[PDB]
Amino acid sequence: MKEECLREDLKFYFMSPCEKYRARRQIPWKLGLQILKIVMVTTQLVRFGLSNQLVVAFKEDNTVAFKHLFLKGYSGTDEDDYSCSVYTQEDAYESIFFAINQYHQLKDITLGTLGYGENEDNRIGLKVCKQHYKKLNIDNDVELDCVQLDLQDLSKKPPDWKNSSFFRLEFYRLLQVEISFHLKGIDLQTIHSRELPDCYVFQNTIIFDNKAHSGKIKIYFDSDAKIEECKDLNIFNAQYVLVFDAFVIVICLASLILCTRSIVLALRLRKRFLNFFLEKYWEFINGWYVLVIISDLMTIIGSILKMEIKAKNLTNYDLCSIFLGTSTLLVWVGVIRYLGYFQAYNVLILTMQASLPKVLRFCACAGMIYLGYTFCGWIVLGPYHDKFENLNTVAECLFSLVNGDDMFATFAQIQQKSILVWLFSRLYLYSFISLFIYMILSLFIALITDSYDTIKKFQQN
Amino acid sequence: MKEECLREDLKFYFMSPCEKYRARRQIPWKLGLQILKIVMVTTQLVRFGLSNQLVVAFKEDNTVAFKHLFLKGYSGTDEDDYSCSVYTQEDAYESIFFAINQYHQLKDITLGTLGYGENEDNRIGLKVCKQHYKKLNIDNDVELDCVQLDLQDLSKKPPDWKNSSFFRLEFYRLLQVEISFHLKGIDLQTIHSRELPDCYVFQNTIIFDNKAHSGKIKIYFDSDAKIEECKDLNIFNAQYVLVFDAFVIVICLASLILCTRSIVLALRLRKRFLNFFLEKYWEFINGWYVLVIISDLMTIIGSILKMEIKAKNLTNYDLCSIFLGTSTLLVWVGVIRYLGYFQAYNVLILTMQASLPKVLRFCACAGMIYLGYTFCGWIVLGPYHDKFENLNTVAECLFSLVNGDDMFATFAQIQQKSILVWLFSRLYLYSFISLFIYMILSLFIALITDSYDTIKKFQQN
Amino acid sequence: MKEECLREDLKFYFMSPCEKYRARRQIPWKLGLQILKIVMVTTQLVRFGLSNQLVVAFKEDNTVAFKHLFLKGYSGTDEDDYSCSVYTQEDAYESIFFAINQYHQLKDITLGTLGYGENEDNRIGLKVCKQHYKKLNIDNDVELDCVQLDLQDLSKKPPDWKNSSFFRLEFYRLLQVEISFHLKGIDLQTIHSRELPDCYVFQNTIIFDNKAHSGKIKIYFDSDAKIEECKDLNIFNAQYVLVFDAFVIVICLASLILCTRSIVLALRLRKRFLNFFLEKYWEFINGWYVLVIISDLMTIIGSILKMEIKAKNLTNYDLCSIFLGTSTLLVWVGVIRYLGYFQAYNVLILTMQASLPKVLRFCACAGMIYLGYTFCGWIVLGPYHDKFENLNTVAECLFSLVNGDDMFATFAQIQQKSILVWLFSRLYLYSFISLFIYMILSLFIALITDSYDTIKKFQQN
Amino acid sequence: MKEECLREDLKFYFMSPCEKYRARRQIPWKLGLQILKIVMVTTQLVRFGLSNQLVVAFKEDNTVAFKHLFLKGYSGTDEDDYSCSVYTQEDAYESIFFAINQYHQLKDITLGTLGYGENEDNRIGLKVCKQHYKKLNIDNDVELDCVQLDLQDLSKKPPDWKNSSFFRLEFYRLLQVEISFHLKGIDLQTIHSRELPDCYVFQNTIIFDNKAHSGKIKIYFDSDAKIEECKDLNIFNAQYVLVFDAFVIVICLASLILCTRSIVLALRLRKRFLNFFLEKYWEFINGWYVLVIISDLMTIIGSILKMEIKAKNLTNYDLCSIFLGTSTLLVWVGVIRYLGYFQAYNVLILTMQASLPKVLRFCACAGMIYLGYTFCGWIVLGPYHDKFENLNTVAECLFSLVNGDDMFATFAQIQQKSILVWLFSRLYLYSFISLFIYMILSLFIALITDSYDTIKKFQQN
Repeated sequence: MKEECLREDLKFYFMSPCEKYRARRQIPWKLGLQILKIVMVTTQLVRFGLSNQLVVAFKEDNTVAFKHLFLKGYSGTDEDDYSCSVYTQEDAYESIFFAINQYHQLKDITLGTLGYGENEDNRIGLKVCKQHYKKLNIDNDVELDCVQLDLQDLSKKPPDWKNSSFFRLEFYRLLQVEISFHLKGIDLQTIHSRELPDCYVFQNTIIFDNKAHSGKIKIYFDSDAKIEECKDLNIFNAQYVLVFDAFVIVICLASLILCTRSIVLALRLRKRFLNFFLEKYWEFINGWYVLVIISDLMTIIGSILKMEIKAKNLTNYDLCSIFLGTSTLLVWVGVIRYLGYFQAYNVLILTMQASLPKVLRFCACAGMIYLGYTFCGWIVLGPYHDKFENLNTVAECLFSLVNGDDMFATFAQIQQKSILVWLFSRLYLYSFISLFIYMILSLFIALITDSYDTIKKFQQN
Repeated sequence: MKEECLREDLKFYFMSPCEKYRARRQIPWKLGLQILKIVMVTTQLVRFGLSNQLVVAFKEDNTVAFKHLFLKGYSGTDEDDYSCSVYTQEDAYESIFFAINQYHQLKDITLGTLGYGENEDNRIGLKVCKQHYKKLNIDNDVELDCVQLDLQDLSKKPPDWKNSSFFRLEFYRLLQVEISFHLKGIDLQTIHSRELPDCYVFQNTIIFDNKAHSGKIKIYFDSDAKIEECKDLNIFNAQYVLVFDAFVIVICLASLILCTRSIVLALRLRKRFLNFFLEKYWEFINGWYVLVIISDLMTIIGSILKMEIKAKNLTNYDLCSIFLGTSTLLVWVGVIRYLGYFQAYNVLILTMQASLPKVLRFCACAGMIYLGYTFCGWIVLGPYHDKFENLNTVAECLFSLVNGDDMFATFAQIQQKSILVWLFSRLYLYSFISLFIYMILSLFIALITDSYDTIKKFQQN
Repeated sequence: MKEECLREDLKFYFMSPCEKYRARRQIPWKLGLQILKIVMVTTQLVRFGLSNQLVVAFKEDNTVAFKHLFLKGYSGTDEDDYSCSVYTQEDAYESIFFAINQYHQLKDITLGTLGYGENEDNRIGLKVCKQHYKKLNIDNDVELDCVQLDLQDLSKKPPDWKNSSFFRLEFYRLLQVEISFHLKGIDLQTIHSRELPDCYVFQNTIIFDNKAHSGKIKIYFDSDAKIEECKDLNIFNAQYVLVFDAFVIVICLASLILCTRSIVLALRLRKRFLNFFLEKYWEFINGWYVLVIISDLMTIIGSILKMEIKAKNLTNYDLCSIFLGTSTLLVWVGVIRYLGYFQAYNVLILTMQASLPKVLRFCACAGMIYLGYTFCGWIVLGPYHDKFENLNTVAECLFSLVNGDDMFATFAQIQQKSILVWLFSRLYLYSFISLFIYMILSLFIALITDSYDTIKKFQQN
Repeated sequence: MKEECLREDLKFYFMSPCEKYRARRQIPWKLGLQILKIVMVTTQLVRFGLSNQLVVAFKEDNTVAFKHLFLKGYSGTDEDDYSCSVYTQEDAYESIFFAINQYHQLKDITLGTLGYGENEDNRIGLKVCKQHYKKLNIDNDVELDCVQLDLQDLSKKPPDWKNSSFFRLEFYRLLQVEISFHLKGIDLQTIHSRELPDCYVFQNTIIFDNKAHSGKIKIYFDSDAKIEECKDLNIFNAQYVLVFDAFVIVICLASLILCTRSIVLALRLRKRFLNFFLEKYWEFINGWYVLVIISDLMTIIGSILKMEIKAKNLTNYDLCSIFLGTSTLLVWVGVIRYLGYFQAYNVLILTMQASLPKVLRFCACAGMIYLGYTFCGWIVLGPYHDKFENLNTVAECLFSLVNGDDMFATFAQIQQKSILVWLFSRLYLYSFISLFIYMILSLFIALITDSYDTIKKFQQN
C-alpha cells in the first residue's frame, strides 16, 4: 500500500490547517506562532515609532529655534533646501555679523536649556572659514582662510573682529563662508518620568554659498545632533526594550526553521509523486512561505539594527525603520494565506495569478509610450514647468495625470510668453491624457476584469 | 378554512401599502405619519442649525477680536493648535507685558460692548501664574507662584508690577505662564428684534507654554463663553420652540409604538406559517422598521437634549447635533422603503443585499494589505512626510490615494536629502497605488456589477 | 390611391434631409439657415464677449486702484466679501481719517485720468454718515447724523473737521460709518482708435460696519460705475452692431416660422395615419424642433436686450449674456440632429433615451440618501468645517466627494479638539464615500452601459 | 513556378524578423540599427537637456537677482506677467529713482561678477525714454522724449538729473517709461573645469506701463542675455558634441534609406499579388515605417538645429528641443513594432485599430456639446471666474472637470453677489459634470472595451 501512503500524504498536503487537525490530529504551530508574530511585530513597530517620534520632534524643534536665533530675517519657512538668501553685499555682511553677534549673546536670547559646547580642540569659540579663488586674474585653486573667534574676543566691549581684514569678503572671487559652532542641550521633557534626562550636542554650520556666482548667496543651516552623556546635571528600561526585541527574534527564528522545514519537505513530496507518475502513466512550491522567510529575515535584521541603535545611542533609524516597516507589511500580507483556503476569500489572489501574465505583457507596450512621453516632456516643458523639471518629476506628474490629478494646474502652469512651447504643451498634454487614460486604462481594467470573470466561472463549474 | 385565513393574511402581509388599502380598506397611518416625521424633523434640524450658527458666529468673532487685542504681533491666522510663538527671552517678555497692558487699557481699545467681569473671588483684576521646576540642580517638583494684579495696581501711573520679582522668569526652569481674566459682553445684534439681548461672560486664558524646552514658547489663547443674565441693561419664543420639540417627540413616540406593533405581529405571523409548513410538508423580519425605531429613539433623545440645552442656557450642541443629524439622515434613508415595493425602484437595495456577502469577504483580504501599508508608511515616511505623521493620517492619505487624490503632492512632498528613504517612498507609493487602485478597485466594482447583473436577470425571468 | 399618398408621405417624413432632396427634389432651407444661425450666433457671442470683457476690465482695475488709494493698509486681496477689517478704536479712526485725507489729495495721488465728480446736489465734496443706537441705556431707534465735507473745508490749512464733534464715534452704540463721494474717469485706452473716448462716473462708498458688535469693524468698498457723456474733452460703429443684431433676429425669426410649420404639419400627418390605422386594423413629435424654437426665442430676447443695453449705455450684461450663451449652447447641441439620421452617429442619443427612465428611477433612491447626508453634515460638521458651513456648500462638497475631489483636505480639515465630532466626521465621511462612490456609481454606470448594450444589439439585429 | 515564387515571397513578407532569419538567413539591420537609434537619440537628448538646463539656470538666477537689485520693494515673486505695480504718483517716482540710483551703485550692491556693459553707441550709461500723448486737450500722436544718463552725470555728488524737466511725468498723458542698460557677466561656475568661462551680456529693460490708464502702473522687467566673447579675462569639447551629432545623423539617414526601400518594395509586392488575384479569381502599407521616416526626419532636423545653435552660440532651444523630444517619443513608440508580431503583445494596437472608427464617430457628437458648453461658460462665467476667463482656459477647465479635477474649487470660486449668475453657474456645472462624465465617459470606455472584446474573441477563434 505504498500508493495508499503516497495518496494519503498528498491528501494531507492540500487540506486546510483546520482539516490537518482532523486528518492527523496535530497542533498547528505555524498558525499560532504566526499570530504571535503579527501581534509582537506590530507592538514593536508602534513602540519604536513613538520613541523615535519623540527624538525627531526634539531635534527638529531645536533646529527651528536655531534658525530663528541665528538667521537674520528668517520668515519661519525654508525658501528651498536652503533657508535664506541675500542679493546685496550689505545684506550678506549683515547676515554674517548677525549670526556671530547672536552666538555671542546666546545666554540672553535662548528660551531653552542651551549652553556653549566645545570643538575637537576643546575650546569655547566660533570658527569662520571663507573660500576664495586665488588671484579678472583669478586661478582655479581655492584659497581657504579660517579664523577662530573665542568668546573672550567676541566679548571685548570695543570689538575688534568686525574691523579685521578677514571679513573684507571680495565677492567676485568668493565661493562660500562657513560659521561653525557647538551647543549643548538638555531634554527636560523627559525628567517628568524619574530618570537622568538626555543630553544633546549640536554641530551647527551656517554656509553662505555662492558657488553659482549668479548674484544670490544661498544660506544653509544644518544642525547635527548627537546624544552625549550628562556630565553636569543633578536631578535631585533599556533592559526591557532589549528583551522584547530578543523575544521577537526568537519567534521569528522559530518561524524560519518551521517554514524552511516545510519547503524542504514539500520538495521531497513532489519527488515521490513525480517518480510514481512516470511509473504508472508548482502546486508543491508555496510562495507564501517564501514571503514568510523574507519577513522573518527582515524582522531579525531590523531588531538587531534597533538593538545596536539603542546600545550605542544612535539617532538615525532610516534603515531600521525600513526593515521593521517592510517586515510588518509582509506579516499583515501573509495573514491572507490563512484565509486563502476558504472557498470565497481567495478571489483576489486567484485573479492576481490569472492577470499577472497578461498585465505584464500589456505594461510593456504602455511602458514604451510612457518613457517616450517622459523624455519628450522633460526636454520640452522642463525649462518652463516645475512638474517637468527632472525626469523623475516628469514620471510622477505623468503617473498622477493618468490617475487624473492636478490636470488644470498642469495645463495652466505653462506661460504663453513662448507660443511654440505653449502650443506644444497643449498638444502633448491632451494626447497623453486622452490616449493613456482612456485607451490604456480601459484595456488594463478590462484585462483584470476578464481574468476575474474566468476565475469565477471555474469556481462555478 | 383556517388555511384560507392564513394564506389570505400572508397575501396581506406582502402587498404594497397602496394595495393594503384595497385588500382591507384601511388608512395607512405609518405612511402619513412618516411623511409628517420627515417634514417636522427637517424643520427642527434647520431651525436648530440656524440658531446655533448665530451663537457660534458671535463666540468665534469675539475670540478672534480677543486674539488681536491681546496677542502681540498676531497675524490673524493660528500657526497651529497654538496661536503664536516666540523664540527669544525678550519676545516672551514683550508678549506677556503686552497682554497685561492691553488688559489694562481695554475700555479704549475694544470696538465692542465689552467690560470687566469678575472672578470667583468677585474682584476685577488679572491673575498671572508661573510654573517652575524647583531648584542644573533642578527637582521634579513644580513650584506654582501666582499673583493677582487688580486694575488699581495696573492703573498706577508709575507702575510697579513690571519691576516686581514675579516677572523675572528663569527660562531654563520654566514650564508655562498663565494669564487669566474675565470679560463681559452683550450681543447687540439681537436687539433689532424687540427683546432683552444675550449677555455673555468670557473666561480668557493665555498660556505661554514651553513644556518641550526646545527653544520655542507656544502661546495658546482659549476663550470659554457662557450666557449669563443681563444684570445691568435697559433696552428702553422659548415657549414656541419647546412645544414644537414636544410635537416632534409625540410624532416619533407614536411611530415607535406602531412600528414595534408590526415587528411583534410579524413574528406571530411567521410562527403561524412555520407551524403549518411542518404540518403539511427573514421575509418576516423587516430591517427597515428596525431603522425606523432607531431613528425615533435618536430623535427623541436629540429633542430632549435640545430642550435641556435651551432650558438651562447651554452653548455646546455637539451631542444634540449628532443625534438630530443622524436621525434626519435615517429618516430620509427610510423614505426609500416607500419606493421599494415599486417594480423598478429597488435595484439599489437588491444589489446591496446581493453584494454584501461578497463585498465583505473581499474587504477582508484588502484590509490586511491596507493595514500593512499603513503601518509601513507610518514607520518609514512618518518622520519625513506630513501626510504620514500619525496612523490615522496615514489611513486617510491611503484612502484618498485609492480614490486618486493629491497623488503628485504626496509624491513630491518627500525631500531627497535621504536617498534611502526617498527610494523607499517611491517604491512604496507606486506599489500601493498600482496594486490597490487597479487590481482591488477593479475586483470590487466587478463584484458589485455582477451582483447587479444577477439581480436584473431574476427580475427579467 | 389615397393609401398610396398617405404611405408615400409617411416615407417622406422619416428620410434624411439629403434623401428628401431625392424623393421630392426640394431645397433644405432648414439646414442652410441653421448653419447660418450657428455661424452668426457664435460671431455675435464672441464679439459681445470681447467688448464686455474690455468694459469689465476697466471697471475692475479702477476699483482695485480705488481700494489701494482709500483703504489704509490694503494688502491687495480682499479678506472676504469685505475688503479690510480693524479691531482697535484707534485703527478705525486712522482708517476713516486716511480715507478722508486721501480724498482731499486725489489730484496728487492718482495715476490716472481721474477727477472730482458731483453729487445730486451738484457740489464737489464728501459725505460722512454715522448710525448710532439712541441713548447700557440704549434704544432700538437708530439715529442718523450726516455731514458734508466740501473740498474748501478739507483744504483749510489748519483743518477743523478732525476736531469736530461728529468724529467722536462712541463704538458701543455704533452700527456703521459711511463715506460717499463721486469721481469722474476717462477711458484713454480707446482713443488709439479715432473716437471720442468713454467717460465714466464712479459712485464710491466706504462702509465701516460693526452690525455684529463682536469687536471687528468690517470695511466694505463698493464702486458703482456708469458711462456718462464727455462734457469736457477735446481729442484734437453702434450702427454696425445694431444691424448685425437685426440680421441675427431675422435669421432666428425665420427659423421659428419654419420649425413651427413642421411641428403643426407633423401633427396633421399623425392624424391622417391614426385615422387610417383605426380603419384598416411620438415618432411624429420632434423634440429637436422644440429645442430649436427655444433657442430662437432666447436668441431674439438676448439680441433685443443687447440692443437695449447699447442704446442706453448700460454696463450690466448678466441677463443678456445668459440668454446669448444658452442660445449658443442649444444651437451647437441642435447641430447633432443633422448627424442623428446617420447610421453610426446616433448611439449617444439612443442610449440617453433608453437610460433616462431607469436613470431617473435610480436617482430617486440615491437622492434621499444624498439629502439625508447633506442635512447631517451641515448640522454636525457645519460649525467645524468650511466645506460644510452652508447647505449648498455641503451639497457641492458631497458631489465633489462622489467625484473623488479634495478627499484628503476634507478629512484633514476637521480639528481633533472635539473628539466626538472628530469621530463622527470620520464615520460620516467613510460611510458616504464608500456607499455612494462604490455602490451607487457602479449601479449608475452599469445601468447606462446596459442601456447602451441594448441599443447596440437592436442595431445589429 | 511563378506562383510558387509569389506565394513564397508573400510568406516571407509577413513573418517575424526572427523568422525572416530562418526563411532566408539574412541579418536584420533594421532592428539592430533601430536599437542603435534608440540608445544614441536618448543619449543625445539627455546630454542636450543637461547642458541647456545649466544655461537656463544661470540666466534665470541672474534675472531674479536683477529684479531684486532694481525693482523697489520686490517681494520675490511676480504678481503677474509683470513684476511690480504702483498706484500712487509718488510710488512711481520712488521706483524710477530707485532703479536709476541702484544702477549708479551697481559695483557696491551686486553679489556677482557683474560689470557695466556698452550700448550700440559704445558708451557706459543709462537711457530713460518716456512716451506721452501730445497736448483734456490731448492728441492721438505719441511724443517720445529720451535722455542718456552717463555714469559721470549720475556720479556727480550734487546730482542734477533728479531735478531736470525730463522727470516731471504728467501722468494723465503718460503711456510708459523705459529704462534700458547693459550689463556684462561671467559664468564662474564653469571654471572648475579647466576652460575659458562663458561671458554674457544682459540687455535689461524696465517698463513702467500705464497703457490702460486705470490707476495702476505695471512694472515689467525683461533681461535678454546673449553669450559674447571674453575680451578681458585671464584664468591663469565642441568638436566632440559635433561628431556625436554627426553620428546620430548618419544612423538616422541610413534608417531613412532602409525604410524607404521597404515601403517602395512593399508596394511592388502588392502589385504582383493584385495582378494575380484578378487573373485566377493595406496589409502591404506599413504605417510603422511611415512613423520611422518622420522620426528620422525630425531627428536630422533637430541635430542640424542643435549643431547650428552651438556653432554660433545661441541660447534659444525651443524649436530644437521640440524636434529632439518628439523624435525620441516616436522612437520609443516605434519600439512597439518589434513586439507587435508577438502573439500576446499586440492587444493594445489591435484594440486601437478596432476602436478608432467608433471612437472618432462618438467624439463628433460629444465635441458639439463640449463646444457649446465652452462658449456658454466663457460668455457667462468669464467675468466672474478665473477658470473661465479665456476660451482655451474654459476648454482646459471643462476637460479637467470631465476628468474630475478641482470640482469643489470650481463650484466655490463663484461669488454669490450676483444671484442670477450664481444660479446659472450651479445649473451649468451640474449639467456638464453629470452629462459628460457619467453618460459620455461610460459610452466611450464601453466602446473601447467592446472593441477590445471583439479583438480577443478573434484571437481565441
